[PDB]
Amino acid sequence: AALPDSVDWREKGCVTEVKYQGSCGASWAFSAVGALEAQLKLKTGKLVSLSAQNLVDCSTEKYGNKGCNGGFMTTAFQYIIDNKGIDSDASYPYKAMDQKCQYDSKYRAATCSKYTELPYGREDVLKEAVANKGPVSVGVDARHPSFFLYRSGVYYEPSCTQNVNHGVLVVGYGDLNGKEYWLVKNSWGHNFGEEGYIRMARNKGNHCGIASFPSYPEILQ
Ligand SMILES: O=C(CO)N1CCc2c(c(-c3ccc(Cl)c(C#Cc4ccc(Cl)cc4)c3)nn2CCCN2CCOCC2)C1
Repeated sequence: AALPDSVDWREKGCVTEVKYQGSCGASWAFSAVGALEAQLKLKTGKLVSLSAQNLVDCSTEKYGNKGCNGGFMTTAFQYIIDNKGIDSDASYPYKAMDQKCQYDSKYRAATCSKYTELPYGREDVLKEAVANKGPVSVGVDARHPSFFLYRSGVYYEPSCTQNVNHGVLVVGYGDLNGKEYWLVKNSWGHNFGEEGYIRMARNKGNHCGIASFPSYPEILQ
């Protein structure tokens, strides 16, 4: 045991406000910028919301992504590398639909040097990345009423699978009343769960596929 028993990156002012994706399946775009927003804060001291809409409109078919019909955080990061930047959310706000690409380099608020993917199903490796690097973009299996209806406590769904279909951000981990959890930031607004967060069962056999496809970006000096 060489890691903290608990982490929460919100407490270092590294997490932006919970967003609301609505009826556009842009959880992957929110997951991606969430993670890159923390690296930018660590780097620059400034906490700035980055443009998930930029990803939806611009990180498209060349990156295997389909906008509001889904995509991946790893290739969202590759776009941001290839494009040599991403706009701030305030210059390029979220509309919850597919649009023409309107990136403007004058409004670039972050960059990406590289990203790292973690091995599938490894909750000890995920825990290390979150303690030592920052918030980690993950997929979860969110296709269950109990997920949609989640209010509080440590989520555990018996019929949850490791096949992921929903992009979220791991911003911490800990133990609440006997139950180890990952602290997860969703993009369903503030009225979902614990002011927009869900604590999901940890060290429970890759529960809901939380450790199936982690990745995190880096901004180097
Ligand atoms: O789960 C498995 C196998 O166990 N999956 C099959 C294999 C897989 C899944 C996810 C993955 C990771 C994270 C997220 Cl977030 C998602 C998603 C999503 C999503 C879908 C629809 C909408 Cl509307 C929104 C989000 C998928 N990543 N991968 C790895 C494949 C990555 N690649 C290879 C390179 O080009 C892009 C696709 C899913």
